Amino acid sequence: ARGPKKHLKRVAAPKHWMLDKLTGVFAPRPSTGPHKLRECLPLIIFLRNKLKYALTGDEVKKICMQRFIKIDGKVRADITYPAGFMDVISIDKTGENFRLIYDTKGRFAVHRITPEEAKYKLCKVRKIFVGTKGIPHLVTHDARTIRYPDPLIKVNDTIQIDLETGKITDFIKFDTGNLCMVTGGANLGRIGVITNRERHPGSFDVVHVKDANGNSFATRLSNIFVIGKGNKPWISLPRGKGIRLTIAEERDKRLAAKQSSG
Amino acid sequence: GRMHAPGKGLSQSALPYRRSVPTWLKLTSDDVKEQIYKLAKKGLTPSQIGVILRDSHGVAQVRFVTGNKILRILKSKGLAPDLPEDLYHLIKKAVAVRKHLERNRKDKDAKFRLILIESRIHRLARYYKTKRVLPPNWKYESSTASALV
Amino acid sequence: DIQTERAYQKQPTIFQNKKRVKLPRYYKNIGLGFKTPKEAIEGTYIDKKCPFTGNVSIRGRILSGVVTKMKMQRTIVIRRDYLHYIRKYNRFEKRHKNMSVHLSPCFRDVQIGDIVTVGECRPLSKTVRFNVLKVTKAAGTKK
Amino acid sequence: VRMNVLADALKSINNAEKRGKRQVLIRPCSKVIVRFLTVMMKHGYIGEFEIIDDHRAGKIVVNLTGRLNKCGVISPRFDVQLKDLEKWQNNLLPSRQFGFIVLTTSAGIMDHEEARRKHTGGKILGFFF
Amino acid sequence: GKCRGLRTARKLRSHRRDQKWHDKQYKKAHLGTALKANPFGGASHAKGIVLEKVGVEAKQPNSAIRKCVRVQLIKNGKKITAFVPNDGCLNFIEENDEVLVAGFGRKGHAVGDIPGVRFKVVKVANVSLLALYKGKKERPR
RNA sequence: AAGACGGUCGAACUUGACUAUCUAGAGGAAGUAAAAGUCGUAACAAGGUUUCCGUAGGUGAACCUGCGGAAGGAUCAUUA
RNA sequence: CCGCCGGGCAGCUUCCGGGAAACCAAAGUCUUUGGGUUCCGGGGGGAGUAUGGUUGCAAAGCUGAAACUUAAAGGAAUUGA
RNA sequence: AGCGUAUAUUAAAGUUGCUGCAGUUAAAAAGCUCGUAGUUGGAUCUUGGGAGCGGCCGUCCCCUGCUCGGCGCCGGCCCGAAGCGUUUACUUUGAAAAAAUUAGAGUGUUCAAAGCAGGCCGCCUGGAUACCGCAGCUAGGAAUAAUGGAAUAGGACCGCGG
RNA sequence: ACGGGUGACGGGGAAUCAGGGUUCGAUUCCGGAGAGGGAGCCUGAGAAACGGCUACCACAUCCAAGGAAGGCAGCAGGCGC
Repeated sequence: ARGPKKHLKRVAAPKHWMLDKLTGVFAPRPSTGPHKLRECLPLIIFLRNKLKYALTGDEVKKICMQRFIKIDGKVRADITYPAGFMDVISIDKTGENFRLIYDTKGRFAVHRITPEEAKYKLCKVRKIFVGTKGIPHLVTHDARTIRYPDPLIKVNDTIQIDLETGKITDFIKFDTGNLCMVTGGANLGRIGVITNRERHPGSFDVVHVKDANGNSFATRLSNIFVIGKGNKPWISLPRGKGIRLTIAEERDKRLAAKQSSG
Repeated sequence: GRMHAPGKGLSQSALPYRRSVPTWLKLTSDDVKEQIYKLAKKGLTPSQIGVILRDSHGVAQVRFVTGNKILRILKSKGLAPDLPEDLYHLIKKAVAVRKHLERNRKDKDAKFRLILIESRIHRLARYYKTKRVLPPNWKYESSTASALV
Repeated sequence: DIQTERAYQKQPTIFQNKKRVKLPRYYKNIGLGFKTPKEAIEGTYIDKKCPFTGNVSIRGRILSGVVTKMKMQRTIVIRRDYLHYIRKYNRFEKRHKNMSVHLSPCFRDVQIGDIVTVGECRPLSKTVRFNVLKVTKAAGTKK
Repeated sequence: VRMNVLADALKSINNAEKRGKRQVLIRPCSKVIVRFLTVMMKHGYIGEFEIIDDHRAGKIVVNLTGRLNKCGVISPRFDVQLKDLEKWQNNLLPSRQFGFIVLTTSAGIMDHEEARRKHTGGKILGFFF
Repeated sequence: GKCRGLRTARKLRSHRRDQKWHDKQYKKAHLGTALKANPFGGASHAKGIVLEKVGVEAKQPNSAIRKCVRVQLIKNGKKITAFVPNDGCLNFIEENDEVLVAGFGRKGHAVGDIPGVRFKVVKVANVSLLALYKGKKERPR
């Protein structure tokens, strides 16, 4: 390497894209954007592989160059634009709106939302900051810089922003007894209520989360997103509601629905 | 088996079960302590004090008559000699062998037995260094080992 | 006593020419529950590389060896012992790795054999990357 | 010199059993020996035993039955993980039906059956079958 | 195993590491000299030019002559006695013919009653000896 | 702009020095394999002087002899 | 003179047990294999040779290969001559 | 629709032996003791108690203290949170761990090697899961094995001069 | 340790396997290094780049003899081995 790399081989592509082997050598290396390369869903992948609207990368090119698809209330004419967590994908001509939040397993589900819910999103604040005139500053998980915020919002809270104005409406404080979706590690997509936070000065602080059915699991603080106050999520969830039942239970449910079909 | 010999000798003391002092003994803790003080100040090792007591006065063991060991009595009173009374005896022997060997030059046996005694001095000296009975600077050197009596 | 080197030795943060009509001292608690020791606050020595009265931040690892050598200038060699586990023979082997570590004149008397706790800092010299943060006097050592 | 005390205790039981004695004398007794022999007894390979108590290391007189084949030590005391009990008791024990590996866990000194039961590793001391 | 301490790993390992040299096959592989001395230089076969034919007298109780041929390797220039196997196969091999030469079977050890012959001829000027023997190919004129 | 002084990084060239490998080798000297050559007979039966060991001298050749060992000896033993 | 205890040089005896056996209360307690530790062996030759190092005045000592050759060399015991 | 040969290498090889080899005579124990690293080191310090439930038996819970709220009760008792608590190995748990391969669940690529597809008269569905030594991180346990505390009392605690 | 050797780029992995293990891993994925051998630099956010430039060493093409131009361990293909 003598500079930045531009090709991403299909075997090196993040596993949650569920890309087949015998299609090609390469996968779409996501163009730089708000979310990380590893943890996004490129617009070509979501449009062609998941929705099956297009068949080839040229067909996706033909769609995205007619200004149809709108990511977070702005038109994105880049077929490998990184669409990541909490992002709101509205297609106007079809009349359909998707919020990219995780399946109960470590992948992105294709969760349809209503016109009135596809008008805002939840942003995890990353670092608070003072500018060049004692003007306070936020930085969120999706690279948004919000200045003149509410003077109580701190480094691990969640803010609800509007996708026209880009201004803070209401916020959920990071407390014990607040709903959190886990957005990294083994427990990727698990929804549960924060039970404890265990402080380790110099190391990564681990946070205990309780599922609805009394399933207790820990995650590092970085891989947690407060998505609701109490047991009330301020968004709509996929079918499953983030439980991640065992493989024996998933089998039982599968062949239950199978034998019921007959 | 012995440290520096092929022998496997089984000959030592056999203490009885009952640690209780017998009825006939009228010597109390302070009376034997006065006796031990007198014997040590006369010029006598913890070993020789112990045998004098059990032979003549009839003191089975001082650890039962008193609550202390003879050296802990003497080092509490401040009558304990500095370098211990087994390290002392090993140096004393080693000087006695070397003084013989300086004259009788062709004594190859005395040369071999001197090496064995000195290996035993070093090996016990370093035990006392770790247990802080000696300074870390303490040296056994045959040049000025006779300065130690 | 101090200012032996040709350049003037001062804590460069504190200003010592305030017109009037004792010298002040800059220090810091270096986090992770380490007591900024008494000699740091009440000494008159100068050190760039003291974690208390200098410009080094402690971050990363916190390791501990035994003091081996104290024959170089404001630096010591600690000896770190561990058991490496060979897999074929279900047994260990005794290894060691001795590192040059920066000792502040803050810790006034450390004896070779003392137990040290060291915090990772930026590279201080060619081989020095750690700083002595607390000393625990070796078994007994009262007299 | 006497570096392993459990090793000599179990060898002296083994020779006494082979020779066809009704009871045996173990010289330097210890918690680990008494805790080994209680595990043996609890399954019923030895009868009762009486630890003779001088003001030193004690002595044990063990009532032997004729239903013990072998009782052996494993020195050194290896760190048997729970996932390694199988591959230890595969090559140490005669069958999957009888025989026991006593190993010193955090709970106490107990056989592979109870170590599996309580979900615990530890260190192998010996075996009896 | 003799020493059984729980940290005697470098002892047991270093002991075994030293004592593997006393194995005849291990040393013959891991020292250079066997490969450095091997005419083939650690290869399956080798091509070489026939420079004369030779009648090697067989060993004891066996009483015969062996239809060997003296061959010079192309890549080394080392000289080799190669045994021409089957009955009257020496009549297809004339001099200045390049031959393909294999080992006999026993990995640089003299096979049968043929004294000091490691190698055997398999091809004669790009034609198999099996082919020229069984009458499948004729010699390239 | 060409050009020049100096510094610097520095390929490479010049004469020596050492050393890793290849290779010719008068000639010397061994070990080995070789169907019946010569000179003996050192060893295995007390092998015709019991054999072997360490060291030293000697000799066509196996070997011989001195000093001190060993039984793997040809004596588990020899009598008041 | 008669016995007992502990260390030592040995002896006799037996289905302790082992071992290929001769035999060994140790050369036993070993597929029912794990008390502690040092040295050291890997078919027979080539060869304790060559070479390098080191020690010695010399003789020589300690460390110590390879190419190449070879299907056996050898151990205990049996029956013959 | 393949089989023979040559060579490197694995199992056979318990002929490299950690599991697991041998050392009187088959190959092998330094001539003999001394000795620093290395390796290994005797016994000994918490046993014993409260109460539950099934048929004397079996398992379930109960064993160190010193500032901010309500289950509340009346400055208190309780429960909680931010701190504290000789070190170390050991063991179990959690986190963090690229895919591909390997193991492995689903699925008639006509079977199979593979592949990640597919299935039902627009709809319904997958794309799981385990494994990843050692070192580092985290939380329980305290048998086993190291290590520390008072012995010139410069000992712990409690109070008074300061 | 220092030095020397590697038919040594490292790892994910591969072959063989009772349980241990032994051998392989140039080879499509990740990381590194190189563009005939060394060295020096321009431009640019990023190069000590070679399908960039400047020297010397080795080789080598075209010459109106003054000069001009080189770099397959890219895809094909040729000689040598």
